[PDB]
Amino acid sequence: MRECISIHVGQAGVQIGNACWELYCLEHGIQPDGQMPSDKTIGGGDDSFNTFFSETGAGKHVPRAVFVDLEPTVIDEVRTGTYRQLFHPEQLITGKEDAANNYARGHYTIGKEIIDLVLDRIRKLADQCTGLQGFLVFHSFGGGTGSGFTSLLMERLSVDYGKKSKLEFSIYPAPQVSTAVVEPYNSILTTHTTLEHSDCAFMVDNEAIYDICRRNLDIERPTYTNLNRLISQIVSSITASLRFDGALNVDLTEFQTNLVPYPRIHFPLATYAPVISAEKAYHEQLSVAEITNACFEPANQMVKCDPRHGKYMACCLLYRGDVVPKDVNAAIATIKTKRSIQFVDWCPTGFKVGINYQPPTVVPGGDLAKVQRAVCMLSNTTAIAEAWARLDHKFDLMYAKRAFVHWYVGEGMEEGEFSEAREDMAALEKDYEEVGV
Amino acid sequence: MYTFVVRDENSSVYAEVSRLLLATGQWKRLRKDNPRFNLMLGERNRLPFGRLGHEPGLVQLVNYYRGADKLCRKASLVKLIKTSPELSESCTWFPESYVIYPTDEREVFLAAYNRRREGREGNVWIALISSEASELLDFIDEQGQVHVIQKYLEKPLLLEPGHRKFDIRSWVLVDHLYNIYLYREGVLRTSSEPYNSANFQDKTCHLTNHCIQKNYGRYEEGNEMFFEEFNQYLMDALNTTLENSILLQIKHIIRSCLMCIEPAISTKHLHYQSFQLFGFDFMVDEELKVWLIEVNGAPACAQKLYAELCQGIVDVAISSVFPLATSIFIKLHH
Amino acid sequence: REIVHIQAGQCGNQIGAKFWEVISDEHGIDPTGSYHGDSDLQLERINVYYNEATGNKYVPRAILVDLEPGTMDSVRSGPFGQIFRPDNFVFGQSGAGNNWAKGHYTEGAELVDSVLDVVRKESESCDCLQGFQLTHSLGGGTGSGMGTLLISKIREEYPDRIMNTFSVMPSPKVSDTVVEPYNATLSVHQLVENTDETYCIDNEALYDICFRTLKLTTPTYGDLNHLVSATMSGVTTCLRFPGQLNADLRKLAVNMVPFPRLHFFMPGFAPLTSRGSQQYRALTVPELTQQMFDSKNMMAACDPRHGRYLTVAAIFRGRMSMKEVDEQMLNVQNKNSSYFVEWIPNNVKTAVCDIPPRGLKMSATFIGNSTAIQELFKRISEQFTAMFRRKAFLHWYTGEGMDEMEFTEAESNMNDLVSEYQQYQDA
Amino acid sequence: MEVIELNKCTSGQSFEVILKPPSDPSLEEIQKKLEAAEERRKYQEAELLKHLAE
Ligand SMILES: Nc1nc2c(ncn2[C@@H]2O[C@H](COP(=O)(O)OP(=O)(O)OP(=O)(O)O)[C@@H](O)[C@H]2O)c(=O)[nH]1
Ligand SMILES: Nc1ncnc2c1ncn2[C@@H]1O[C@H](COP(=O)(O)OP(=O)(O)CP(=O)(O)O)[C@@H](O)[C@H]1O
Ligand SMILES: Nc1nc2c(ncn2[C@@H]2O[C@H](COP(=O)(O)OP(=O)(O)O)[C@@H](O)[C@H]2O)c(=O)[nH]1
Ligand SMILES: CCCCNc1cc2c(cn1)[nH]c1ccccc12
Ligand SMILES: [Ca+2]
Ligand SMILES: [Mg+2]
Ligand SMILES: [Mg+2]
Repeated sequence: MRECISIHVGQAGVQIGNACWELYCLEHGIQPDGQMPSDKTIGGGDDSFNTFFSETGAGKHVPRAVFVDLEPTVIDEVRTGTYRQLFHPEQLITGKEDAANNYARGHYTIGKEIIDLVLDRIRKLADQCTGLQGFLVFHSFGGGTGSGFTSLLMERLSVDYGKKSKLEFSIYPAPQVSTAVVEPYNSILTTHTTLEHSDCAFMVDNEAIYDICRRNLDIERPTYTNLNRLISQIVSSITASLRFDGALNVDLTEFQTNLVPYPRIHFPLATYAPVISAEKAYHEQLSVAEITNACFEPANQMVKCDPRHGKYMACCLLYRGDVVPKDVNAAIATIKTKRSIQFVDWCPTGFKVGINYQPPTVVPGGDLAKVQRAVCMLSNTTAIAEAWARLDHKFDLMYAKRAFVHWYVGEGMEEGEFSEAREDMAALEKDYEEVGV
Repeated sequence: MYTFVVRDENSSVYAEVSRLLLATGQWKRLRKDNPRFNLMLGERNRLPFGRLGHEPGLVQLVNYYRGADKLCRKASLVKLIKTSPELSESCTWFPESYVIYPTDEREVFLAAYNRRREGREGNVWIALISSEASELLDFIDEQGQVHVIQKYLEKPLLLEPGHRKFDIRSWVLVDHLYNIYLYREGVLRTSSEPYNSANFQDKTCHLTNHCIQKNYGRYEEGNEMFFEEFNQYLMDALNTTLENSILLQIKHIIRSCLMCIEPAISTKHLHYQSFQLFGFDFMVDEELKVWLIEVNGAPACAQKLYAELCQGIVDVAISSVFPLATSIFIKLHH
Repeated sequence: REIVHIQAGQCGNQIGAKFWEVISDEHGIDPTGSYHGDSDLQLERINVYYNEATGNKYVPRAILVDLEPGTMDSVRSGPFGQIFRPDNFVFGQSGAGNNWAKGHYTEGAELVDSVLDVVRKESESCDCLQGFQLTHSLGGGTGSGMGTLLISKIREEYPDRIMNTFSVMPSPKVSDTVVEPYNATLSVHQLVENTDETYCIDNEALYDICFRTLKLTTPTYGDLNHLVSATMSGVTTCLRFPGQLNADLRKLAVNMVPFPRLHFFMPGFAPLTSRGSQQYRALTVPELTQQMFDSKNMMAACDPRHGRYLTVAAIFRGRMSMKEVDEQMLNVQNKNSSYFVEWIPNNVKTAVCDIPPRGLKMSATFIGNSTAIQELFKRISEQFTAMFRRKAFLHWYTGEGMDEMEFTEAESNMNDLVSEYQQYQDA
Repeated sequence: MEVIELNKCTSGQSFEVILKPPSDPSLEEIQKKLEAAEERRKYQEAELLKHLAE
């Protein structure tokens, strides 16, 4: 058994972490006080769930997680939340002033005053690990902390933990739920500085999650609670193979192997179905063929784009619920003849399938309905570059006029880092185009 | 009050459309880089489809189908027909063609070229036109880019008086629902010179382009015979109509081509929508068999039909999506 | 997230007094300082403007400054006069006589240190000071002259703290003296350098609103202040009440101010209502949106169509369909996208608060960063030149030590501000 | 078509299906980067306090 440490940075990262750990506890049968009756190995063990939870002699199961925000109000809701007993005080780190949606302020100014502390609190966990695989880092692109302090942290972890892997769960900025206007700056900046330090990153466009909540959950205007609960389901699907018995994606290393052939292009597209409303009185349960077919509908993707006009490098199908290999191959064979799925010439056209018989667990009183079977597809398609194009265009528009730039320069940053980062993004867009056409 | 943008000034067609839209007094034209548009009349090259449908509170539409270039490029069309079972390598309305790169499928072309000559049957091909392979097999290399070789129709239908060659241009509109609308008014882009079997090096007699011709304007005005005349000619000269002898094959080829690529370009469930005007170019042999020559993704209309066609584009492809406060199209059902 | 309020001069203290009168009623605080509300929402973010004292009593983090005791004695004998911490009353005796020089260089200098002692006293108690706010006029002497002197000295002792102002602009329609253009120009020079946000409150606009729109033949300063107190309450709603917006003054400034000098905002408010005259018909959302964007509802006498919005902020209050809000907000932009810069994506942001102000079931506050604000400065610059070209009334200033060169400089810096605004209007 | 690497257990099973075969900075450099930006702030703050001093 090898442990994984989850790092939640910024408002988005923290609040999503809460949604996830809440969900994990329900799936593993762990209670708000940290007691897990089914665990008969008291005070320790090396089961699959121990990857995410440590144990105390008192029988408490504690998340191998560290929450960090440059401003206390969000993490304070964790200190006094329903799962307050679950965490340990030194796992929750808060500052006084946030980064005001300013990358430079989160990275250079305020980041410097707290980086050594977080690393120490992270080291406190790693010392409780017999074999650390790496880290799962949750954060936003738009926030000054989630972007600024994250890239700083990622840089250091590659120094203090060179061998260890590092995955990302990144919230991509959407105007519909965003109040900021400078998020394109912060996004390009943190992507540039983090790229060489992240082995695999799962982007989530709030735009996509927002519309899924409107279209399929009949929620007129989703709050963060709506978005986060839906995001936790996707994350849970992706991490399930680390927390449960299986042979597919058993360690963080395998995520890179199976989804990331080229290091720089490490942004797999996630697609999830079915998303069904709990208020849907009468629902006809969907089959393996139907939900698998939905994995190629853009309206179900974490990022809106068109995989048809791109090339795949890898594709994983992660099922939860009543599913067997027979029905999957039947579905794949059928879908193949009807949809456009082009792979790169130097990759085999195939799917790695993972099935967990346990159906998806739902938060009581949540918006999601229980389903007999669900699936999350992880496809590394060049079509996700559209999201970089969108972001880079918004960057160019503002930067040409040097709008807001004075806020960053006033925190010690140089104007040249904007163009350095933008250049790196221009390279990334080109790499995607070499492979994609 | 809807809004649109224009990013292709050379567009003869949509320049007229942009004017019609303003004349209604219910549309506004923004600037090239204003993202808050309802409609986009985009550029021909590098159109940023990746930035459409990401404006909250704005239904977005564009006059181009992403991926439709696979049908509108000569090298792509051949690959599309040969590779796709829908059309198959045995496709009967497409000339036997082969993709040839400069120094691919060259050895296969020569294999078919031989027994063509070693079988007492006519053998002329086109990229220019020649009866010898090695003649222009070195031509294609001395140009630079990839070309396609295909069987030249040595037995074309010939218009009398004149004993003349011609090609048919049909304008097809595909809306956001992928309804395929054939414009009833097509045009025969004819040659004013008599067709000559003996020498292919001269091309004014073999090529029917609109600009090459400019005996011009002798028989018909501007070397453009419309359906009403061409129909009447067929009835008098061959005792048949245009619908029967030719148009059924045209409606078939059009529908077959677009149905083949529908799953690859359709915007049915997408976050942005597409429509597009196509220009199909057909060729008729002496046995009244229609052959597909090419598909144009950015076609230009004929002067008489600009007003009627462009009004049609607004009716079914734009106002269908953005409604305002006997049809000139034949719908090809499927 | 504590804010320190300062109010300087006759104008500054009278709008400032009414500001505390309004928000103290919203937060359920009574003239003594005791809470008496129906909700815990009123006390959740109340540390921002109030200090919790013994007996569970709430004391405004307010500092009342003037060079004469006339207005501040009126504040103290006013409605909520006793809520204020008596030590925070810092006043002189000589007055400033509508003289910027007196407020900035002589009479005010003699008093400014006394004020800063009170500022420091409050700032030290603050768990985490997020910034200062000043209420003052620019056409007088104290608020104009001394207020900017205070701002300069505050930025010296707090260079990394947000400084915002609610600045009343002078107009001939509503004029105390002829030297108001002089005091204003000198002050704008100071505001361009040492503030992150300045809410330009034009007395011309406030007058016209009261007259042309609000059915008032002869509006008083009291009538003008109803509009200012309403607006001030509106812009601080997100800071005062829990909601979707997790923002301190800095984060707010970051997303509104693309360029450091261009931070002069056009405030607006809907529905427009006169004192006493009750509102029976609640506005639909399409009406709130349509009104808050109409020039007639602007508090800076500028035509938005003569410029372009760099950034916009809108604060809807009350119980409403925020889906309808989004649609109506997204509507306006798409109807008039020409009056928004295309090189700042998504520059219009909105926030909603469930608690409406007193007397209205729902309301909207508009904060516009338009380039059309140049019309305001061009107006002052004209009135300035009209006198300065003849060196008129200048003796009042040279008598206090100022040189003509300092006027030429102030003039030049504001004409630069205008041309800088014009630069981004043509982009 | 070709199913391979089929692994089964109580919790579920996994496999792979193929339709068609094929055809860092050091702690030194960081701590200097962070300090070179702190010097730029101190310089900007200085030119402010000098400006205010004038
Ligand atoms: N999906 C989701 N997105 C969030 C959530 N919270 C914030 N965001 C997004 O995050 C972006 C802003 O970054 P934040 O995470 O809120 O800011 P931060 O990381 O705390 O950084 P600073 O406050 O600037 O110091 C916006 O685009 C929001 O849409 C959340 O709970 N769920
Ligand atoms: N296989 C073939 N047999 C006979 N004629 C042919 C032919 N291929 C092309 N032509 C002639 O060539 C002319 C133009 O060629 P083609 O249309 O392929 O190029 P083009 O795209 O530049 C004109 P357009 O795009 O408007 O159709 C046609 O009008 C047709 O007469
Ligand atoms: N809105 C408003 N404006 C005022 C008030 N008192 C003065 N003014 C304006 O402020 C200017 C005079 O400044 P004043 O505050 O009296 O000078 P000070 O007391 O020395 O700072 C003139 O332009 C007036 O129109 C007031 O109570 N309300
Ligand atoms: C005394 C300080 C008044 C408050 N300032 C402020 C408020 C907002 C802002 C910039 N500044 N941007 C916003 C966007 C949405 C809602 C509110 C605001
Ligand atoms: Ca155990
Ligand atoms: Mg935050
Ligand atoms: Mg006065």
